[PDB]
Amino acid sequence: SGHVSFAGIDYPLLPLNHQTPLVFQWFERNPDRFGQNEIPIINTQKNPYLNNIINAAIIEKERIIGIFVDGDFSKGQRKALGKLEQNYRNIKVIYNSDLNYSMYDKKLTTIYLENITKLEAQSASERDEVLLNGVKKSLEDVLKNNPEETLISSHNKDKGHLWFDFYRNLFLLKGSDAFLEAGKPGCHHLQPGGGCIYLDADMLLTDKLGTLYLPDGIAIHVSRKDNHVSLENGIIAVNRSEHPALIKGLEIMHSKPYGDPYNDWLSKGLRHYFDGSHIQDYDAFCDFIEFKHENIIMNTSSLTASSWR
Ligand SMILES: CC(=O)N[C@H]1[C@@H](OP(=O)(O)OP(=O)(O)OC[C@H]2O[C@@H](n3ccc(=O)[nH]c3=O)[C@H](O)[C@@H]2O)O[C@H](CO)[C@@H](O)[C@@H]1O
Ligand SMILES: [Mn+2]
Ligand SMILES: [Mn+2]
Repeated sequence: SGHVSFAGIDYPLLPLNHQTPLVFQWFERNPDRFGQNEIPIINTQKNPYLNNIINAAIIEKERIIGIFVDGDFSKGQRKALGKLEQNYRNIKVIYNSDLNYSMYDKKLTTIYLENITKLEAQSASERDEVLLNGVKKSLEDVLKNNPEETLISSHNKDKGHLWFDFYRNLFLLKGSDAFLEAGKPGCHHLQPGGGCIYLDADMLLTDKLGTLYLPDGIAIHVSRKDNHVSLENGIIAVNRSEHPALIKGLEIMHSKPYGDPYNDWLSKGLRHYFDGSHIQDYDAFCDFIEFKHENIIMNTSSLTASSWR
């Protein structure tokens, strides 16, 4: 087929051709745990993530493979990453410090003040007074510690998995263009305003992916463990920059206090985008949105060990 229907609307199954880059991510909170000439990406027996990435680059020879990294890497470590790119010409190491996300950002005071106003406009007998008090306390904390804290500055390395989860969604907003904005060479055959296929480093390719067809050009991982189905992070495929489903999620992150990249940006953003009146089941949405591929063994860490839990 060439279209699918969901919540009463028809959506074309849009192509992500074999150009569309794959993107892995490695945000490293403690790069001093690697040798100062070692590639600072986990590569243990239980988490063989650099090998998995290399193995994907070998399989997907004709396609760019981005590694989206962050952390306080040594010069020697950056040179080891440069050497990886020499050894596998399709790998492009993108430093999160080389991208500008200011167009997506918002001050935490602003979010808190907007939520306080809205709550105080509601009657005392109507409103969520516990929330109102929680938000006023978050505001006090920010004003005391760092008044200029923003959504983005707040999702830093000190926040565990929130650091990489938040920045992953930001990178997906940029899409293919992030390769160009970070000054990566040999990325000029990427489509301008193009998309990418984000994969967790334990999503093992066993053979080429080829051309993908996704509804409205978007799809996400679903777990089926079991008998059980949920949206999951860990595969995010888009055919274009600023996918409106992801923009919708960002609007939720800008209006909610305590917005979560998984629960709010990704899950509610997508579901509110494709099924805003909530007329169809969640399991049906999972089926509609599911990234399916027979040449990926998905989430292999859950059969071994989590790299951060
Ligand atoms: C549910 C699922 O199928 N995958 C998610 C799961 O990972 P899970 O719990 O499955 O953990 P994994 O070991 O697969 O690591 C997932 C990914 O997180 C990133 N990573 C991990 C550790 C680290 O120090 N630095 C780093 O950047 C990497 O991109 C890695 O690929 O929870 C993570 C944290 O909410 C999400 O990010 C993953 O998308
Ligand atoms: Mn089903
Ligand atoms: Mn995993």
